[PDB]
Formats: sequence, structure tokens, C-alpha cells
Amino acid sequence: CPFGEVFNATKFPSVYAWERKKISNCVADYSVLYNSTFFSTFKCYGVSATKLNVYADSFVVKGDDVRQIAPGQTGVIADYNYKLPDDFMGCVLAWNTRNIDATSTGNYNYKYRYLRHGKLRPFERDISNVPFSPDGKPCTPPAPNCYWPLRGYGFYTTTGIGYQPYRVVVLSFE
Amino acid sequence: STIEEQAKTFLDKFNHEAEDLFYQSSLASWNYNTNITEENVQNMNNAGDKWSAFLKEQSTLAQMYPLQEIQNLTVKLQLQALQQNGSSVLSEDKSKRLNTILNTMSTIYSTGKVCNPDNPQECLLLEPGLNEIMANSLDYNERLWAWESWRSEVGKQLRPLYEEYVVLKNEMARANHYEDYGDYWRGDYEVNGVDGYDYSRGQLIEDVEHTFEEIKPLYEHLHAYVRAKLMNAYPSYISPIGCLPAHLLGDMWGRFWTNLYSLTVPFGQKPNIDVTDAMVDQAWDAQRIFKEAEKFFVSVGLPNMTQGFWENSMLTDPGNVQKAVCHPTAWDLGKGDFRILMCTKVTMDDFLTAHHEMGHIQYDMAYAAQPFLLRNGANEGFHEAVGEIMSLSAATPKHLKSIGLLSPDFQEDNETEINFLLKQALTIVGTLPFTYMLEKWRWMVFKGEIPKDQWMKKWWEMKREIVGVVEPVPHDETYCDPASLFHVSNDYSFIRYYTRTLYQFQFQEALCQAAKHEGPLHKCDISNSTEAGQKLFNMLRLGKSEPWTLALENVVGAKNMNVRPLLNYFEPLFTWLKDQNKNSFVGWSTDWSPYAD
Ligand SMILES: [Cl-]
Ligand SMILES: [Zn+2]
Repeated sequence: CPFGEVFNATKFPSVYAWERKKISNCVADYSVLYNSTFFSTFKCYGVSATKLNVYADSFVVKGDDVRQIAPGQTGVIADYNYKLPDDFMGCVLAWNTRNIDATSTGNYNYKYRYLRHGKLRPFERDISNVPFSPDGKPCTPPAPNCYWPLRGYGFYTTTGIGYQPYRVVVLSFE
Repeated sequence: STIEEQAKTFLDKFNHEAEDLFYQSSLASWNYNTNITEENVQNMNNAGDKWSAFLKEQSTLAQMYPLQEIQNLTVKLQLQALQQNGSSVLSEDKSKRLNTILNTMSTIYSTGKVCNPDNPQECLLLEPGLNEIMANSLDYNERLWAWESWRSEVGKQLRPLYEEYVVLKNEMARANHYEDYGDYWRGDYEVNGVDGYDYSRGQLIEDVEHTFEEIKPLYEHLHAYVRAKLMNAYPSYISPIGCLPAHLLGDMWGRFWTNLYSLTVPFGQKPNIDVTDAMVDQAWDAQRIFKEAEKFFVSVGLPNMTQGFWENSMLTDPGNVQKAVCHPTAWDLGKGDFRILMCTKVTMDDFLTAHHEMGHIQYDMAYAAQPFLLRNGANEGFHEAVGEIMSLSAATPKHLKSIGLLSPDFQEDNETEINFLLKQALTIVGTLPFTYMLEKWRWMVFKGEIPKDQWMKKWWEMKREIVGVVEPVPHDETYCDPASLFHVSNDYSFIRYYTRTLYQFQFQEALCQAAKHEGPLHKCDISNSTEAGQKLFNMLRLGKSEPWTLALENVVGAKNMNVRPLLNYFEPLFTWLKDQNKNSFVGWSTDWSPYAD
């Protein structure tokens, strides 16, 4: 019901600092998204029906990174930004937003995390922009072996599809 | 933790930074080559400067992690690559000076023009005009003059610069633990680690010399035949047993005898495996040409060009207003962005060119899953070889037939084939000796085997020994001819031109066997054959990733550079020359000279 606010929304968050919208009470039909080839993923991990009866996470990732918003799954995005439990699930929708999130000059607002000690437990979050070192030691960049764990994508309108901006919306069920 | 694991974390930061910054350098460099403006030619330096710096910074930054303390092969490769002191391992001045050297040579070359010895108001540049002479002129003197002017003007001027060039550059080379600058280059083919696939900087010299041997018979015979034909065009100037006068070889240096076709054609009464006329008649546009090539690759199991390829490429000349450079190029901007820049015209030539460049692109995609530092053909000559395989299949009448550009019921003809073969030898085979001798002399002037005063005395001892070419005028140390050739005076390893030649034949051979080919090896087209593709794409998706010797194995089943496929390609010709040379003399006298009297 309050889905408009979710995917129809203007600004989307970066992957590392994702949004979780809490939707209870009201009733939605599901025909909103059911009927629409607008989306380029629409994979579900549990069902694909209705019953007029709920968590919705949203963020933006590179094209080739969409395959990681699914159970199990390799790393980087799934390891350091967003993780789906091998277990529980609902659906994962995505759509190409090369028009919106990519400029011909280059858009680097959307960011991701490529360095972190450990992996995320499912539905875990980390907005810890603290200089990284492969040994726990504190960091004084530009000291060698010190890197900021947070980097920007850099969405140009002219990249290959694997590198174009895609908006994601994970719908968890409870 | 471990210096290895903490070095992985380094590369993993580099790849991420390189991807982004490299793309900005590409995009700028692109805006320029397609919209030559001042604002555009401005960015082409900025991003291109952030790049050079970024690499220098990342190089010294990597010059920390001790290559010696690593066991993961890849990470070792990648680091080795990043660790290039190269230019920064010298004195403060000694570096800046080498650059002044390199830079001025490039510019005296590109700029140098020679003036008419009698008409000083007109003066020609190497390109065009000067190269226009060497390419078409049938006048013994006009040719003689151009050849001498160039090696006399820019020739001399480069002698001092090169003199010092060979010192500083050698100083640098030995400073990085290389026997000499020659050892620095041969390094490119070097592989350490995976055994049964190793290759040493000296092994190249051996393998190139051992292989060049088997070319001699074929060459000597092409040589003998071309000579007799030249004798006819330039009556009384050539000796039936002497070497060939450098200035009569089709271009400024005799790198290629391509332009000699006109006067060496076996059967001049034959005609045109040139469908230019056919394409033009069926209203073919750039689109069709490129779509047609895309089809060729898809036909062997390779992917359609990316959406952003058709979307971002420039296949036609912008015309007026928007000015752009036209040298056909295959761009790999990274980020999944692939493009071709080409001022396409509806010629059979541009048609073949487009299959060539779309080969590079197809290679670029295959290895794009590799980490930045590994995205690139195995060795310097792999990429060219691949692009050349394509034009080789696409050239066949078989292919031109099945595509509807050659009349449905047109026949082979064993004569029109001997023609095509020769046209090829003139280029492919004529270059090899030349290319191989050029680098030999160059190598030796690096192992220090040639005294500053025997630089031209040893140049031409060899042009006569190896290539079978004599100077029209005698040259002392006031000259420096092995430098009037772009690659030399613009600092480039020439040997790639030789290996890639061999490679490209070993490739086409496997891929014809692999695609079960019937006739002689040269009439082969590999279209519709997904089977062959698979095998090509086997060494394609590697990039610099595995040793180049492994990579070769993937397509030709051998760990090494073999020349027999190149001769097999030229067997119907090779034997046919042995007949022409029936009563011709075969070989030469280093002693005979054009000028002598
Ligand atoms: Cl020369
Ligand atoms: Zn090429």
C-alpha cells in the first residue's frame, strides 16, 4: 500500500547504508508490480502468489552486482554491504536506472564497502567509515597499508550494462 | 598479517582505483579522437596525466611489498608488473635528459621534411608525399633521391641523439638487473613459475634464429623471383646475382614489398577478388558492414556486440564541422565499455578491416573478467595475430560467396590463387627478414657488440647478409639509417612484428583443422564453426593471466613458436617459385654494389 514511497521514490541509498522500510497493517494487492516488464530481475525465494495480507529494503548497485542479492552468494556486496540469509526469504526486484542514477559526466554519490574484517550476518548493517588495516592496527592515511573501506561506484551513462546503475528492493516477509 | 595477504589487499585497492581512473582517461581520450577541439584536446592530457602520476605513485607504493616473499603466482605477476622503476631508477638529470632525447627524436622525425635539390619552394614530408614516391615511382633516380634525402637529413640529425639514447637507456636497463636494454625488451616473453611453460630472455633469440632458418628457402626463392622481375622494370640497374637496391623495394625502408605487386604479379591478366563494386551496388552502409562482422563472430559461438557498442561507437566519418582522427581503432575503455572508431567507407578493405578491429574487441571482452592488470593479449604480438586471423577467413571467396558479395556461380582458378598468394608473400614474407635483421642489429647495439664507428658498416653488412638488400649510396657514421624507421626513433620493440606473424599462422592453422578444413590451408574460412571458436576463446579469456606458452597450447597444442604453418600457408606458392627460379639464380652476393662505379 505505501509501496509508492518505496520504488517510485526519488533518491535511493548506497548499498552499505541501506534502507529498511517497515510496512505493517494496511493491505496491498501485488498487481502493482506483477503486471510490469519495467523490472529486470523479479526473482522470488519462497513463493509467487497473493492473499491480500513485511519489510522492504532498498539500495542501488552495479549491474553485475545484482546477482549477489540472493541467498548464499559470493562476496563484496554480499560479504560487506548486504546479505540475505541462506534460509528465510521473499522477493528481490531490480531495474536499470541508467537514466536516473547515471550522468554522462560521471556520478559517484552511490558508494560501497570493499574492505572489512569479517562478513555480515544476514540483515546486518555497517556505516563505519574507519581507515582499514589488514591487522587491526589503527590507521593514519596516507600511511602504507591504510585504505578507506568506502568507495564510490562512478555511474557513467556509457558503461556496459554490467556497470550501469540498478536499483534494488528486497521484500522480506513477516 | 602476512606480507602476501597484505599485498592482496593492496592490489584489491589498485584494481578498484585503476578501473575508475583508467575510464576517465579513456573517455577523455575518446572525446578528443572524435571531436578534435581545444577544450577536448585539453582533457585528453589532464586525465591522461592523472593516469601517468597514479601509476608512478602506485608503482613506488608497490615497490615496498617484497616480490621475494610470495607464493601465489598471480599476485606475484601483478606486483612484478606494477613494480616498474623504469624511468625513475636514474639520476635527477639523467632521466629528464632521456626524455628530452626520446621527445625530440619523435618530433624531428614526424616534422622532418626534405626539400627539392633544385626547387627549394616545395619540400615533402615523410607522409604523404615522400612515402608516396617510394610507393609508386618507377623512376630509378626519383626513388634514389627520396631514399637518400630522408636518411641524409633526419638520418644524420638522429645519429647524436641515438648515440646518447643507447647509453642512458642501457644504464637504466642494467640498473634493473637486465644484461642490457635488449635484455629488457626480450623480457616481455619471459615466464617464471609454472614449469613446462617457462621461457628465458635468451630463449627468444634462439627460437627466433632457429625459426628464421626455415624461412630462408622460401624467402631466397621469393627474393630470386622478385629480383628478376625488378630487373625488367629497372633494366641495367640490378645484378642477376646481386642484392636488391634498398630504394626499389616499394616503401621507404623496404619493410614491406606490398607495393611491388604492380610489377611482380604472376599473371597480370587476372583480376578482382575485390567486391568493393559488389557492396556498393547492393547499397551496403557502415551498419551492414559491422552488423555482418558481428554475425561472423556470433557464427562461431562468440557474443553479439554489447548494446553500448552500437550505441557509443563511431562507424562513419562525422564529415564537416566535427573533425576526427581516422586510424581504425578498437577501444577497450573498461567498465564493460567497448567501442570501435573507424571512418568506414564501403570498400572490401574497410570490410576486412572491420573484421580485424572487431576481433580486438572480441578479445577485449573475452579477458575482461580478469583483474585490470591482466586484461591484455598474452604477449605483445597476440592481439595483432587474433585480429589478423579474422581478416584471413573473411577474405576467402568461400566466405565472400556465402555472404552474397561474390557471384553465386564464380569459380576458383589455380592462377588467380597464385596471384593472391604472392600479394601476401610480398607483405607477410618480405617483412620477416627485414624485421628480424632490424632487431638483431638493435639487440647487438645493446649487448655493445657494435662500435660507434661501425654502426652503419655493421647495419649494411647485415642488410646484405640477411635481407639481401644493398645501399644505393655508401653510408658512413654521418648517418644512422636504422633510425629513419618510426619504430626505431620512437622507442618500440620491433620483434613483436615477427612473432605475431608466426603466431597468426599457427592460430589460423589449428582453427581450420579444428573446423575440419578440406582444401589448402590458405583457402580456409572458419565461419559457421562454433567448434573452432571454443578453442580460440580458450586462450582468449585468459589475457595476460597464464604464461604465453600455456596460452599458445590452448589453441595450437604446442608450448612454442612454430613456423611450419606459415610455410604451409605458402606451399602452393613456394613450389611455384622453384619453377620460375628454374633458370634464375637463387641467393646473392653481399659484395656487389649499385654505386660501386
Ligand atoms: Cl635502411
Ligand atoms: Zn590491429
